[PDB]
Amino acid sequence: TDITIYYKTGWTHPHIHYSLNQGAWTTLPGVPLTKSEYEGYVKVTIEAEEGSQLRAAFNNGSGQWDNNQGRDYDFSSGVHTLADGRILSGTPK
Ligand SMILES: OC[C@H]1O[C@H](O[C@H]2[C@H](O)[C@@H](O)[C@@H](O[C@H]3[C@H](O)[C@@H](O)[C@@H](O[C@H]4[C@H](O)[C@@H](O)[C@@H](O[C@H]5[C@H](O)[C@@H](O)[C@@H](O)O[C@@H]5CO)O[C@@H]4CO)O[C@@H]3CO)O[C@@H]2CO)[C@H](O)[C@@H](O)[C@@H]1O
Repeated sequence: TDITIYYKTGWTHPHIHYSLNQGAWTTLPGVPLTKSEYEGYVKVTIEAEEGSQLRAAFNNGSGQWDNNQGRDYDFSSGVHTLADGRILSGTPK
């Protein structure tokens, strides 16, 4: 149901800035990701109803962005890890 994301990064104030099910975009720079139980990863869990989808781009809280070469990243309900351009399900590998 909720969208949970693990994101690999060295940035110290990483943010995910997203639009949930095609609605309003978050206010910039977005929602900050918290330090995770996995070396080099941060995590956020975005609350969402069944069958939800978000569009996201990630940033350092300041304008260095990771936006999947301008296309942004898509996520569905469930857990995912974004590592170096690539989404995989579940928690970090
Ligand atoms: O509101 C209309 C708009 O909404 C959605 O945009 C969202 C983006 O898809 C999402 O990535 C995020 O955008 C970030 C972006 O990732 C980050 O790189 C930075 O953007 C830079 C551009 O990369 C840069 O090229 C330049 O942008 C120019 C753009 O090239 C030109 O084509 C024209 O559109 O003017 C743009 C800006 O005036 O500068 C910006 C920095 O100013 O920052 C972006 C966030 O500020 O967030 C967007 C929502 O905030 C839609 O998906 C998008 O297609 C729609 O047009």
